[PDB]
Amino acid sequence: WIRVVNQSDVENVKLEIDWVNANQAANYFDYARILVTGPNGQVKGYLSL
Amino acid sequence: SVTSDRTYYGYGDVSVKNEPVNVVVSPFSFPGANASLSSGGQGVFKKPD
Ligand SMILES: [Ca+2]
Repeated sequence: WIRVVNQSDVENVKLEIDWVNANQAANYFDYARILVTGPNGQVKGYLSL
Repeated sequence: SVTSDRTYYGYGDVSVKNEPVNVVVSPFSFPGANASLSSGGQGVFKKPD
């Protein structure tokens, strides 16, 4: 889904993922939990309403 | 008759031409080639000469 491509110089990145229309999908969904699967099987992210 | 004005002379010269030092410069282009610098990046660059 989301691919990160970095230069040969960059070795540390800290990303902030934000769900902006979560107030909209609240009118449609009862529970929504997004799990962001990291590089090699790690799971580093969790997003909910 | 002749009342010799007893005054003989000796002389010399000194030649100061150059300044002590020559600062030969080879400027650096630090991102260089076959390497890369990114915004917010951290590291070290070195030019030996
Ligand atoms: Ca670096």
